[PDB]
Amino acid sequence: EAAVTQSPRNKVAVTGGKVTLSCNQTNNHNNMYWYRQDTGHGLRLIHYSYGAGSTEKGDIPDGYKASRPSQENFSLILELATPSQTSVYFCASGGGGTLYFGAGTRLSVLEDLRNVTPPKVSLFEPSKAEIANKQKATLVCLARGFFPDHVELSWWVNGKEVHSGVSTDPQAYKESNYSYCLSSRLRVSATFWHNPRNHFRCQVQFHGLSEEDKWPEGSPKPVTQNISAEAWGRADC
Amino acid sequence: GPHSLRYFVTAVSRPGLGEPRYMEVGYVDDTEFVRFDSDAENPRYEPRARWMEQEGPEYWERETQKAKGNEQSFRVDLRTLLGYYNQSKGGSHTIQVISGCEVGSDGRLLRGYQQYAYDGCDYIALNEDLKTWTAADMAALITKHKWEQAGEAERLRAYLEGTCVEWLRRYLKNGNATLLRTDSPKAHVTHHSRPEDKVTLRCWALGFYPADITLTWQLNGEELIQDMELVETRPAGDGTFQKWASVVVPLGKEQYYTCHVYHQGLPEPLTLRW
Amino acid sequence: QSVTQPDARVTVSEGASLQLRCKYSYSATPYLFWYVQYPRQGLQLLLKYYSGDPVVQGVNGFEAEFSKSNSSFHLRKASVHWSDSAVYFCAVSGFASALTFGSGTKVIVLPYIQNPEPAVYALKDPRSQDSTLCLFTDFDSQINVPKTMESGTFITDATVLDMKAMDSKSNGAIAWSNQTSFTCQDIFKETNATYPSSDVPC
Amino acid sequence: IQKTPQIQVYSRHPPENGKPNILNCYVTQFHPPHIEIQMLKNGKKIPKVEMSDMSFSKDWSFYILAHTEFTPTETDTYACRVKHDSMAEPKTVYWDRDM
Amino acid sequence: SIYRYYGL
Repeated sequence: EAAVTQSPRNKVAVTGGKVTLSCNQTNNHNNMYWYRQDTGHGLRLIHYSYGAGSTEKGDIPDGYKASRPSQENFSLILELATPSQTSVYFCASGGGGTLYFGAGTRLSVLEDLRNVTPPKVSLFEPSKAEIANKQKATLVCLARGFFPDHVELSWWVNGKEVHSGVSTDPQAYKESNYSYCLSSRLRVSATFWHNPRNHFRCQVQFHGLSEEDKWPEGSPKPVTQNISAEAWGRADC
Repeated sequence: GPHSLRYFVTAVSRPGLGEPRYMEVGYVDDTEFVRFDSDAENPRYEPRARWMEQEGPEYWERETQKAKGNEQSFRVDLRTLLGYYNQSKGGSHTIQVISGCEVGSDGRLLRGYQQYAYDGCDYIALNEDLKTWTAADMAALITKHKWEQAGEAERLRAYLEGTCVEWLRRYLKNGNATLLRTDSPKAHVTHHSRPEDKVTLRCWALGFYPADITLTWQLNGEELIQDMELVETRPAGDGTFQKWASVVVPLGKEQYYTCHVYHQGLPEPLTLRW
Repeated sequence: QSVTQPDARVTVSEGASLQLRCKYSYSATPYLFWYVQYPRQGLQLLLKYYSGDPVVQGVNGFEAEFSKSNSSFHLRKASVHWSDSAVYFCAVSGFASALTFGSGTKVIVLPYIQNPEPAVYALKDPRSQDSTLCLFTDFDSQINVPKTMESGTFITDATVLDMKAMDSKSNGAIAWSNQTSFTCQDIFKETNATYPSSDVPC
Repeated sequence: IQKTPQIQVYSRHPPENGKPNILNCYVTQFHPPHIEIQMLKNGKKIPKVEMSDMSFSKDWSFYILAHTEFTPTETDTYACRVKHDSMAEPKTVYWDRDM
Repeated sequence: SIYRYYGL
């Protein structure tokens, strides 16, 4: 393997909140870190540790509390939350000077919670013209109106995933002040689109709120769920 | 001639008496020139040797923080050992390390060392191949598998093969006027009575720097060694040393005994006779 | 223990040479590193220059030379190729174990097609009649897709695509708009070819 | 683990009553580092006793030098008392003037 | 400058 685990992966909560983003280790490195990636400054260190019982401050410690129980585990604490804290973290180990970073974490510290919204996905079908023109189809997918910008999109053809002929946008472009949109595309041959034995699903993963977590009123709770918008290949004529 | 830069690190646990003592003491030709002490006024790397005054503030703060880091570093090491060794926190223990490199008159690298000693005992050390490990007991092993598998040998060898040397050379350039200066031994013999009409005459070597030095008594030609008296050279107090050797001789035979004094500051060895 | 990447964003034709410049300030010889941040990934290691030889040989045409002379560990390459577009972080490590990163550089690799056919189209959500969607595609990367300054009309910037087909690296810019009546031609104010949503007679 | 310290009592400059001198107590080859070392005149523990920073040889033994400014007088005497977890009974050593 | 030791 040679790597570092960092989960939860995505997490959102209101101010005053208190989460515990953990991290495991399968590489006996003694050292461990917690940096904060934000545009404008790049990675910034908060807390590191030389091993069990060790926790020494970093450059931006206020509001954070690290804890090194066991050589393997290292986790960050945030007793009292704050949207100033909304960001992408990574714990990292490093047996000398060769650091190893982990997947990462999306923590958004919203003030108001019922201010989220699952995505709205919809698969547009290919310009016929495109097909005549270039002999290739291009189903273009666009998702809209979700706030926690924690979403992952993947194309599914006939049951399997497909990474080829895909151009899922980098990150979420804020639609309006409280919702974003992710537009991704796929592009097969015209031969391929034209066979109604093909299945094409565009699906978005959306990390919403916990189960163990309070949702007011009666409307549906914005939990973790996958929204898909399929489409079927049709022959010409 | 060959020179070297070693670093004697040390940290002793203080179960009950606060955060264990940690120290960093460097040496150029076994000449302490700089040190840091966790238990001083305000722990900081400070210039021992006077020629260090030629380094600026950045230097100090730098090593100083480095120290502070290394300090914490071993502090935990202490625990670690206790673990490999299943020891009872209660009592106190110690860690010392030998870091250093040896270069020749050419600039080539003679030898590179890294020696880990726990409670006055060899725990683990870097081979001369500056790439492998030598353990001592179960403990060291756990510390090897782990050590090696972090690229440890590699980064170590860098320092030794390189950093260590950029400095050792630098230091020298600033403290040669000192370092290999010369202080000549001043000898003389002394006759001391003893029963059975015998006598001891001991030969003295006083006021000399460096410290390495051999002295002998001669059977008017032979290696009068097998039956003598010697005393580990000793630090005078003003940077010089002292030492004496001797043995019993029958009266009326004294004058037939020669003492020899060998010291690099001597245009020629010395010959003492009573 | 400081580091400084002078440029936050670089852009260069595919198959060309690369210059990612770093700089630092440390009264000694701090450890130097170069990491790559991809899309949804975690920093990946490319180099580390502890000491000795100022020119490190890291994975995939990536090498950087150290320079105490002008304090710098520039990671350069010869023919950068598409899969290598991303964000690179320079990094030092002196006083203590942790690294110290710089703002980082976002370099981009424009791929090419020996036959660009800058076309535009319209597609519609077969589950919401009237849903308009324009698609710019297969155009020369040397042109910067016009942007927008009107609400209910946004433009995803150029995003590269590639199919399991030889010269299939395609391009993508999406542009939607909810303004009553608005035909692509008006948003793509000035590009090339805007074929009719009018399906070619059977 | 433990190496009984070796002691040496002596002056720095060749003895000579009437004249002010200095008297050292080179204690070495001992471990653990913790050790208690006292200097004294006539058996009455001497006051102002100087102390060098501790160190340690290549074999792991530590070494420390103690010295008292003083002035020799045929009659009175001097000795060094050290204490170390190793040796059961604390050890003292009298200055053998010519040694 | 001295090295920068790594844990046991």
